[PDB]
Amino acid sequence: MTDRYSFSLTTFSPSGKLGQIDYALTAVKQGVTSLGIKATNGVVIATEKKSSSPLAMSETLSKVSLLTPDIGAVYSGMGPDYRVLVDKSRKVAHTSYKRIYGEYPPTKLLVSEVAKIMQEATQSGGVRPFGVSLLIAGHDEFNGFSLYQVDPSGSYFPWKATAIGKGSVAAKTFLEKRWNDELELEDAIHIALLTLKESVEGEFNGDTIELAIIGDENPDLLGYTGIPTDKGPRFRKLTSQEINDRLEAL
Amino acid sequence: TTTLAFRFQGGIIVAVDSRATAGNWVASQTVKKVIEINPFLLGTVAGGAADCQFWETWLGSQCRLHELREKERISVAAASKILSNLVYQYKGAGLSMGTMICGYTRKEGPTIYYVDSDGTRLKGDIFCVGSGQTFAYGVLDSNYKWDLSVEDALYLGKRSILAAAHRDAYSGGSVNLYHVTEDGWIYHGNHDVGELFWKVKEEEGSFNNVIG
Amino acid sequence: TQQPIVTGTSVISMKYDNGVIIAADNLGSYGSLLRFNGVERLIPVGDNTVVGISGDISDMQHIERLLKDLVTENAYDNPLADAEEALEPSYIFEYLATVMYQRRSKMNPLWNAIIVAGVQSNGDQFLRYVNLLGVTYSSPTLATGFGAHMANPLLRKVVDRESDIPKTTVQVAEEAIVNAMRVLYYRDARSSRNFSLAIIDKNTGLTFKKNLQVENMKWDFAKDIKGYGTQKI
Amino acid sequence: QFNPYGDNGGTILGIAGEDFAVLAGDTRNITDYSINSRYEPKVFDCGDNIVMSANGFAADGDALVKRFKNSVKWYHFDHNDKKLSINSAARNIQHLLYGKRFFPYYVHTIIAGLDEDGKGAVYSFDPVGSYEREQCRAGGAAASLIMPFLDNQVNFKNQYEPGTNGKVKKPLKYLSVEEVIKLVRDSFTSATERHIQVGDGLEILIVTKDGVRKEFYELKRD
Amino acid sequence: GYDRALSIFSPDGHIFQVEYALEAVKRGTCAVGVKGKNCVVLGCERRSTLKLQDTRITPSKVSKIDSHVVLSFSGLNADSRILIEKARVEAQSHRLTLEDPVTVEYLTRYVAGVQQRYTQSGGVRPFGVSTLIAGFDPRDDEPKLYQTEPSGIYSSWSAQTIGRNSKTVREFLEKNYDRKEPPATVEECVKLTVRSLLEVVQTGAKNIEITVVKPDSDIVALSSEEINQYVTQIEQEKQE
Amino acid sequence: GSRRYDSRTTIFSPEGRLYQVEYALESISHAGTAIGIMASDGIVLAAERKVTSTLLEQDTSTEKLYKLNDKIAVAVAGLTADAEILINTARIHAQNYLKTYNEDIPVEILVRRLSDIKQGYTQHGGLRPFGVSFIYAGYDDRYGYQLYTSNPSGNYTGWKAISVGANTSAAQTLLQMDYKDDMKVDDAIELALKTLSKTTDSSALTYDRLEFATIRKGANDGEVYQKIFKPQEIKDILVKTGIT
Amino acid sequence: NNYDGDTVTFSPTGRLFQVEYALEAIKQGSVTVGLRSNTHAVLVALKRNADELSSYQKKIIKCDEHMGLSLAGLAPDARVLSNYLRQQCNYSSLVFNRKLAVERAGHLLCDKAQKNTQSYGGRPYGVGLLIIGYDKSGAHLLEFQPSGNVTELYGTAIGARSQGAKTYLERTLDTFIKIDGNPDELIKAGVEAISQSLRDESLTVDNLSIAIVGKDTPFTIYDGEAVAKYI
Amino acid sequence: DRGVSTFSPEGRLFQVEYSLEAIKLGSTAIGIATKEGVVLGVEKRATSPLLESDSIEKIVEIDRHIGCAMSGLTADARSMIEHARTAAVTHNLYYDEDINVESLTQSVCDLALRFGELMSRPFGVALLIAGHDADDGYQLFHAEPSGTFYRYNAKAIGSGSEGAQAELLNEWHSSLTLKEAELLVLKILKQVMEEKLDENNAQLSCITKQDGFKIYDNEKTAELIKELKEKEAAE
Ligand SMILES: *[B]([O])([O])[C]([C][C]([C])[C])[N]C(=O)[C]([C]C1=[C][C]=[C][C]=[C]1)[N]C(=O)C1=[C]N=[C][C]=N1
Ligand SMILES: [Mg+2]
Repeated sequence: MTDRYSFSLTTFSPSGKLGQIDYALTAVKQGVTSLGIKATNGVVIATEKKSSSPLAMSETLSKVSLLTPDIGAVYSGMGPDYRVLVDKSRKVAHTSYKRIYGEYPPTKLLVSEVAKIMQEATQSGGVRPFGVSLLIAGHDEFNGFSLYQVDPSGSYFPWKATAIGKGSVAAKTFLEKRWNDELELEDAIHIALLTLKESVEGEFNGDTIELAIIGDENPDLLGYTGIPTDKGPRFRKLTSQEINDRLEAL
Repeated sequence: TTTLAFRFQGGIIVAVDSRATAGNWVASQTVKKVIEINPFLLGTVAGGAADCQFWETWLGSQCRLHELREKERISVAAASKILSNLVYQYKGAGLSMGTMICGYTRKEGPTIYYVDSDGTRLKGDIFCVGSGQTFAYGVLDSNYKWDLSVEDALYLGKRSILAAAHRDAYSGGSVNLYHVTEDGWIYHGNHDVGELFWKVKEEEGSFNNVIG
Repeated sequence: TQQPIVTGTSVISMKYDNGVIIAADNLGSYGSLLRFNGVERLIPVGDNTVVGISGDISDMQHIERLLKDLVTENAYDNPLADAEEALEPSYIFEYLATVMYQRRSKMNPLWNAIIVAGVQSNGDQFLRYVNLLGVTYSSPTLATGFGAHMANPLLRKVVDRESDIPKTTVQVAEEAIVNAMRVLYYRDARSSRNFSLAIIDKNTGLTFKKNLQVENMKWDFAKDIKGYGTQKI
Repeated sequence: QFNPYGDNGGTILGIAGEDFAVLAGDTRNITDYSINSRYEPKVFDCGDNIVMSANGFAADGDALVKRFKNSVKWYHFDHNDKKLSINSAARNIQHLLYGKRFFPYYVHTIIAGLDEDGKGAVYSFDPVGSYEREQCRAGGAAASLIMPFLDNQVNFKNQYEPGTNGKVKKPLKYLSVEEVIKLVRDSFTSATERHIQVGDGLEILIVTKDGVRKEFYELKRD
Repeated sequence: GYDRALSIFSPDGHIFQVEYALEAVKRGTCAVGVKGKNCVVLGCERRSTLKLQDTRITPSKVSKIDSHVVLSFSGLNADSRILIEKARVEAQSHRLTLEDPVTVEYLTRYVAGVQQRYTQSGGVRPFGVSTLIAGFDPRDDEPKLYQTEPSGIYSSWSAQTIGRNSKTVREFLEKNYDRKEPPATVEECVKLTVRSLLEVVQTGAKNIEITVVKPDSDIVALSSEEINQYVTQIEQEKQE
Repeated sequence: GSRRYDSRTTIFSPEGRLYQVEYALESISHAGTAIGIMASDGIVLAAERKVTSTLLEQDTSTEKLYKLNDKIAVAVAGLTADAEILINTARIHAQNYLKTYNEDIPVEILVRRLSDIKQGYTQHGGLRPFGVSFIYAGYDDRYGYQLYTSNPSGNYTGWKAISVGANTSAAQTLLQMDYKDDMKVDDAIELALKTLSKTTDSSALTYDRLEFATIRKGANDGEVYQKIFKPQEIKDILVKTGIT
Repeated sequence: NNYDGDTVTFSPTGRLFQVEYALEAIKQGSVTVGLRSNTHAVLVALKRNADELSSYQKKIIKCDEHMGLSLAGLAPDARVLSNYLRQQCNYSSLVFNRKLAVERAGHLLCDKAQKNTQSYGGRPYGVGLLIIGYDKSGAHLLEFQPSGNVTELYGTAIGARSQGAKTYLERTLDTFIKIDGNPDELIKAGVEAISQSLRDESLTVDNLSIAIVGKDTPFTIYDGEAVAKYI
Repeated sequence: DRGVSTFSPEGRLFQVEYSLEAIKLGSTAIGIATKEGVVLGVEKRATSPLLESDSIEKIVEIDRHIGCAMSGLTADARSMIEHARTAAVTHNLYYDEDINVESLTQSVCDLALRFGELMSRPFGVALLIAGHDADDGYQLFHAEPSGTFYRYNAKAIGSGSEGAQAELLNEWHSSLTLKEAELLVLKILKQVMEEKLDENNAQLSCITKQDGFKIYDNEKTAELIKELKEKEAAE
């Protein structure tokens, strides 16, 4: 046995292209549309719950994932690759930061660690790149609210707002017209729902849409009282009912 | 054990005793404490018998490999440093060695290096090593000069071992003499202390304390 | 390095004209406590060898499994496993002797003294000793522990040298062994009355005797012994 | 604490003749104050006209002899059935012994045979591999009793010629195989009288150009 | 680990990876070595395609391995650093254990041995570098000049060149260099080295580097003006 | 077995070139142009972000200019993810040198170390090389202000003024024309921006499409200050030089 | 064709070509003959020379006092395998005080060669071996092929033109098996068997190589003027 | 591509066969064994006149009683020589004696096939190992990269090998003297060499029981060349 693939499976072609990264990006293009919008007092991330079967319980599959109490993530592309990335991202937030500094990492540095993992899959022996693009929304004390995109190459860019996947080209154009630097969180959620409706074919409701926010601290979601400095997670996943309420005022 | 080696006009004199002991028990009186590394290098042994033989025998293999690779005989400095670096790897493990690496080369001339199982490596003109070293030093220091004849230098070395063989309980048996020159070492025989003592006493007029 | 916990005492043995006898009591001691009263310390290997083991019982059980496994392994791809290529006492011993010395050399010994008794293919008697240190020796009589001090003297009165072996019958040899076992019961504080005895004869094969007892003991004279010197009543 | 060493007693003796060599050893094997065996062979024929004995801790002794016998076998395989000379065997044994420098074979080794000129040869070893060719060597428990007798009766030490009074030494005349065996037997009888670990039997191996011959003699069994 | 056999034999008995490593040397800038009676000179080409360079800090072509030995090269620049570093370490290691600086032959033998090792080790390609190693042995006034190449073979040279258009400058040296009477002085040796480079170099401005090594650890690199004086004198004599 | 699928990243062409190095350089030739200009009283680093968007958060973004220590900085050209791996290694290397010798690492030593790492990927391991070219701008008390560049081959060279990435041929010609040795930082700032403005593939050069930095002795007395320019500061210098 | 690049690849008909190519190396090798009776076992080998100045390549190797083999094919592979046997014979002696059974020695060689045919990177052994020995169940003769197949036989031959000697033994089966307590007559039958595989060249003094093992006969090799008796 | 340890359909290792082709391109080396000693001679073949020919070391000492000549990719031989020297010295350390020439050769040949995917390819060099021991006397061995070694009375390897071997076929007899063998090597070298044979482009050596292994001086060889010319012109 032994992993005898100790050589790179991603290499430069004569034209200077890294084929496997380009192909990974093509796999992301086929993936379901997901987006992110940054407001003044929060960030919103959203995507369509493309159910593979009506017998399947789409609540059990979580496209939007908590990484830290103040950082969340969503994707477009291959779901299984995303799932393992979330597992590694959650763990690296502890091992490379929280167990050292006694606090959760700021968004940009966690993103940097995720990016590193994805870069290594692009250069290390016997592996293909990850077939996903991530949108990581988060908050920290010194940088405030932020939104980052992470590609199969490991490259990451900060966005005011963006979209990835199926109808990203049209969605990004839609966001450019609507976005401004004075948006409140509720306004961003409203724009997120409008933008996402364009890329969705079938049913459009709280059960077919997954949406989470990075906003105010939620002391009700903390689980304990008695420590003033611990005020609760800024990440919150919106319920099926909470989405439908905003779809009536749409 | 008593071993000595000193530089002089006619090269180097090397002299050693022959006794080996296990506690108060005399294990051997015929031990070869000079090791012929090559036609120009000598090694004296003192302390642990096996440690000294094995590693000095081994040293000769390393010196041979040097001159095969470099098409040139090994220097006394390099030969001594191979041994000292080796024992230094084993420092703390309990090796017991006190040695002189004696030789002649064109670039160095006659050279003596004291090498030790503690890792000590010293260049010098005179050295005495072993349990009976202090007795040898007494005779050697009072009679040493640079301008000694090969004949007189040999006797001094022989006499210095005899002095120690007499007093030191763990030294004795017989005296092995070597003379190292520009053209290599020369063996000058095994001299039994049982016969050498009475010979020296009578001719030299020394040891008036003892009755004979 | 360990210390023995549950222990077995003397194993005694001797050669006779047509084979070998070996015996060992059925006790597993726990220090001064005579804890286990049904321990078999003679372990037959095939129909031509018996391994008698003293010392640590947990290590004895390990050795027991090694021998059991040795028989299995010998049978593999061996059409003559029950004939020409069957396990010999000399093979079984040398294997143990290798293991014992290897384990002592790793400073983690099997805390035992072992006597391998048997009969070879050519009818020759086999009797050899090995212990935790890997020390091996053979003799017309062999014994471990207290047996070495008390059994051997008695057994050597029967077979004092090699030339006495053909002169010693199985009845005389067995009688000497059974007597030695009684003596050990009188004088070894970590022995029991119950014991096992094995005879490996070149003609009648392996005879394994269980549930033997020390009998014909002399105790009556105890009634006359009073006090420790001056006392009369 | 586990003590990996033991003392199996016994005593061995090698003597080098002019065209022969002998290696003798008692056959008693012991622990503390008990006899294990009255006849446990201690001197072995290792092939190539070499005899060997590793006296002291028997388990290490047997291990060493076993490994040397193995070394002779592989010397034949690797070097076209060449005969292992006694001097080469001695150097090989040094490396076996010194190989376990920091966990030694607790034995006093002696080998005997013939050198490449056909003369008798005895080599003696300490536990950690220091060796030396000798005309005469006793080893083991009663070595302290026997060696002085051999210095006197083999090398004629402290012996002078009558009439001269200390001036002329006794000449070092060679000893025949019959003369050597007498000295061996008296050495062991004397050792048996004053050493409790020596007795039962004496086994002598004699090496000549014709091969390896054995001789056995009874010793006191007390 | 990556264990792939990259350097292997072909049906015609050639190791192409070693031969292609020589082609990389052929591409590299020209280097020349000339030994006089009491000196050795190492000439090196600097291609003038690269201007706006900072000549203070740019890695020099001639590298000191010890105070008495120097190494120049032709071929891949990045590869040469690995050989130089290893050589420099071995030079100090030799002084530490032998208590004597390396001979020029020994240092060459080591560098050549490293190059060879890379021609039959798994997962590695050969060095695309040929070196000229020059200097003076300790307490010795005899000049030394050695060459190595990717295959691992090495040999001593009265004079030698490597790199691009080395065929031309070797042609020049073969007719101009006399063994019975080599360049007696430093001037004569440097002059012959500059002359040989002028057959190939193009312009004699900043395209020629010269380094003179003399006995007893006496190494010095000539400046632009000093070299320019040689270039001037050569061409003025040529106009006749 | 696995041999079938091995690209063999570390081999020579018949011509004596390293395939993967050459192709990595082709990759870098499409990357945003980065320029370094060294002056007597400081160094300039200018670099063009690649086809940005209006929705890109510029003030928190960093794709071109990175800080290695207080004295040394780099401009990147190629894969950003690859560059960050090397940057973190270089940052550690500088700290190791500081811990060992209690002195800031000399620029060339740091540059050599990174260049040796890149070299390793071209000679052994069977992995693809890093598709990155650096411009190192730094200072130390030995050589003063220094500009270096390194590429995927692991070869590095020193420069007075240099460009990497796209349109380096056109960029180097313009720098070679207008550069002089007695030049100053303020003049070098202008040259850098003017060069990018002409070589850019974009319609017009604006503040949001640029990253800019200077290493000045322009700090209170004998010491060196690194200045990574903010979006508003890049906008001001573009107006000052008369480009917008 | 497309399925002979390495040992890890079955062909569409279920063949292992690298093993078959290794088998081919044996056929190119010089002829050697093996045969036994109830008391003795004999190896007879035709040694091959490079030219008239060269020596004749040795074909027989000793493994123990009671066992040895002859080789045909790559000699270095025979050295590796014979070295392995020497160790296994030796392990049996040191640990179990037991001479290794010839049948079991064949099983060990089979399993060693097999591992090389199923793993990637390695290669099959390029040599065939004829093992003879005398153990507790009498005289034995084995034929080893580098596919892994080991076979116990009364007599056999391997190498170039080995079919001639093999047919001869197949006819003589009833005669040579009965040659008990007579080593010279058993060798004669072996020398007469190998003669059937000769063309052009004949058996000379430095050409022929013979070995024998038996009841009271250690494994001994005969070369040079020692085999002139049998020419 | 294909495995390094692959067999051809004919039953040969591709890489071993290809290394043999590299050896054919190498410079000629000739060895001749006699009862008075073994002679080794080589073609130096300098690529240019500026190359100092005395630095070409294609004849090498392994021990005092064993010499060695090479042909092919001579850089590959260095690790083989180092192993040989170590084996020779190590055996002397373990057994207090000289090592047999065959045993030394066998130790070298054990390296040969230690290649796979250990080193990445076979050696591209053939060796003529000449020496003397007490058991088998004066010996000459040819060690290939296949792991095989043949003993020879005389042997030529390198570019002019088959032509030289045919010449050695006729010329060699069991009663050759050392002086006759020396001239014979020089005669055959001169025949197969491209350039004209002299003391600078050709080297001699021998191994005798008394003096051991000796490389010949250029002054000593020059006399033997002059002695050769006269004896050929004599008839
Ligand atoms: B000498 O006294 O140092 C001597 C030299 C040695 C080469 C024989 N050493 C010994 O005699 C030692 C004991 C000793 C005594 C005094 C100081 C240091 C050491 N004896 C042994 O090494 C030894 C070896 N084999 C058997 C008995 N003794
Ligand atoms: Mg007694």
